[PDB]
Amino acid sequence: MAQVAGAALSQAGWYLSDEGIEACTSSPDKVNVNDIILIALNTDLRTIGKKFLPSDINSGKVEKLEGPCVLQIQKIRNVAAPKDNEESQAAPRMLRLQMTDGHISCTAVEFSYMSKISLNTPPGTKVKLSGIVDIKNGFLLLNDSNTTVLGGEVEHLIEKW
Amino acid sequence: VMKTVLMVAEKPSLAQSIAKILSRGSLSSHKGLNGACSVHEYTGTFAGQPVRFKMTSVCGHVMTLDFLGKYNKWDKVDPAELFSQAPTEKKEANPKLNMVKFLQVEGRGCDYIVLWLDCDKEGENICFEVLDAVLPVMNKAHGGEKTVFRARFSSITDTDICNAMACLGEPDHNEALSVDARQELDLRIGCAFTRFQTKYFQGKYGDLDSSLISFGPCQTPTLGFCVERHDKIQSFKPETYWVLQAKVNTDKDRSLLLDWDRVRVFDREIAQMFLNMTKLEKEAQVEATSRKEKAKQRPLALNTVEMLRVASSSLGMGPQHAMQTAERLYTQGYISFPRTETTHYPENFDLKGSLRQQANHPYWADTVKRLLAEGINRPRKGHDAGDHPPITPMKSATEAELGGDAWRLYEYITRHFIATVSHDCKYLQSTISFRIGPELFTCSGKTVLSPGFTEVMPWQSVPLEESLPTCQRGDAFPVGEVKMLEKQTNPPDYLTEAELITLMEKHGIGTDASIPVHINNICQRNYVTVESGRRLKPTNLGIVLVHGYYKIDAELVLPTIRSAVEKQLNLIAQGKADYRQVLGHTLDVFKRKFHYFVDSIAGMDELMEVSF
DNA sequence: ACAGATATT
Ligand SMILES: [Mn+2]
Repeated sequence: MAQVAGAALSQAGWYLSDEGIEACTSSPDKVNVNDIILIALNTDLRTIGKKFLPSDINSGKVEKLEGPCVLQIQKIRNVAAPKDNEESQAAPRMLRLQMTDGHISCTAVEFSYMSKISLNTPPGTKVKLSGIVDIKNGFLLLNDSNTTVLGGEVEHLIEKW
Repeated sequence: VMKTVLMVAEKPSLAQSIAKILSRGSLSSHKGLNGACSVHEYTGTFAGQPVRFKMTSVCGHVMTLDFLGKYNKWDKVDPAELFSQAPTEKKEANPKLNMVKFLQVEGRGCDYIVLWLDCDKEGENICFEVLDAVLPVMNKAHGGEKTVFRARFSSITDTDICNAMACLGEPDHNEALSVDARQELDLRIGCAFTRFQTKYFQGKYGDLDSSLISFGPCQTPTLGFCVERHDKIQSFKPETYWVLQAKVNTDKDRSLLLDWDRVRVFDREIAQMFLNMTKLEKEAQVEATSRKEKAKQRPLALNTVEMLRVASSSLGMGPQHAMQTAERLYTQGYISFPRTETTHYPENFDLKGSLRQQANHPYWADTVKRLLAEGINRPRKGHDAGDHPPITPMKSATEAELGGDAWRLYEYITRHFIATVSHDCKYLQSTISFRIGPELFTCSGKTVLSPGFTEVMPWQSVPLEESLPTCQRGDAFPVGEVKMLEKQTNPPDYLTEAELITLMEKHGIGTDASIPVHINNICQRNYVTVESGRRLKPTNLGIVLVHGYYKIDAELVLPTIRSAVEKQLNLIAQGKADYRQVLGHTLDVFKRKFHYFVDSIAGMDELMEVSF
């Protein structure tokens, strides 16, 4: 069941270690793919995962990311607004997303309106990137054609002003 | 056989304007004992009998409210005693004008007294003072009858007859007590606080000797506005933001400058990326061109607040100076009443006549003549309030007969009136959207079509741009040097007088005639200083006062407390709430606050010890 | 030495 589960998660786009899957594995030895997807999605990604992104993803000399990939948001900042205001309507909303895979970190820029990732999105929310996605000057480009927001729930973001 | 009739108006101007209308020319010149009023006679019939009319004026507010002579001395009364243990009496304002005895000697006839005073709360106060003065001397009522009547009017041209016959009601003591309660509250709330502060700070700090520290329901929040802007200006950290600007060459050397669709980027690497996607690319396409007709809407009718704001901002005159100049102009008869909050014109207004009067001045002659020939647009509908008509010119004026600040204010008043009567501005807003890679830029321009009120206010004009090229989409304009500009956020500057007046009006602090007085008071008490473009920079005294107030029961400075007290006064006036109960409740609440303040003053003391 | 608000002609 381990091999078929690993293949199913690979197809679905989740890259989780064997120990992470076993931790996400429920009491029965029988594991349902949707059930483990839900359980893992509820948990923080830094504990469970595997090395997906290249070690130099934050240096610019990659320029491409291929295949499905699940990533965890950690901090969202509105670049087009001052740090004091953070909600001014004097600029189109551009979001800088600090994404993690559990081992390294990458930074992504909105580059277009999403209507699915907002400044109220809690850290721990997970996003799936599908198809080829562009990297320029060490920044991921997040158009609406590849970012799918899976509704996450993690206990962070307790204090906000 | 003839029965005497008495009538009282507020100023002898209204006395003339009412007698000449209600008497059909039969008047008299009977200058009174005081030497400042007039008595007018007439013959009529209000209750089916020949009655000899009599009509006079009580100029200004008759009696003021002040403490007894024992408690006015600063060194003999404990300030707290001013809250509840201090009697208060109604003295006669400007006693050299013996108004009370004038009224008493003129009042000898019964069966008729009416009240042609202002139709506001001030008018109710004045009228009940007049009735108090006049009843003890008038003739006794014979059996059951009504002797006291009141007339209500918003104009004195032809409504006066209908008011004289039908609209003969009674005065409203409930609303006439609201102003008395306000006076008593304000006097007791001040006086005591300022006396305590003055006797405390004049015996502890040398540099404050022979200086007055004043607290009031309107002065202190006014200072607090400037102090909070000072807190914001000294509690701001500049932030660096990068704006990407690129230019294109349209035909030969037009050098069209564009601005980025995303107006700013508060990051360095992101801005460098967005430059790297645009720098090395040499062409630029166009995606959308939009030509839209838009209208810059005409100004409303002038009121005192907007007049003061414009005098402070554009003309360069203080609020008290502007108010004094307006009062002087009204006294000479050039303009109308200058303290009015009515941005709406009355239905029966001679707009054509007022505009035709200003048809022989070499600054507005052509515009006024063309406007009268073509037609006049109806003025914008505004917020009427019933307190006198808006400020409008009433007589032709020229540089020779008045000069300086008087002319500089008259010019603005006349131009505002003409602009209100004139047409509306129209301009083409042409926006062109360029694409210089995976990046969008835009360029906007304005082109006037029919200058309306712009022709009479050449400071609301649309700036002259050099037009935009007619692009048909799919162009291939060459680009220039796409540069990443580095900029810093600018800290806010100190409050201007116009902004302070706007805050006063928004929060209800002060009235149409007390805003300049409050601003001048905070300026002369060495709390704020006027600097550059009429900016009110707070001084050390203002900073320490407002900060200490924030530390010590911080609700004596917030603008909301004055609004709450005013709501209580309105509840008094309408009738829902009583008078003595609310008087005592507010007095005791603020007495508790003052007792807290007196023993908590150590915070303000230690906050002042850092300064002088 | 005071509040605020108003102020003929
Ligand atoms: Mn009045």
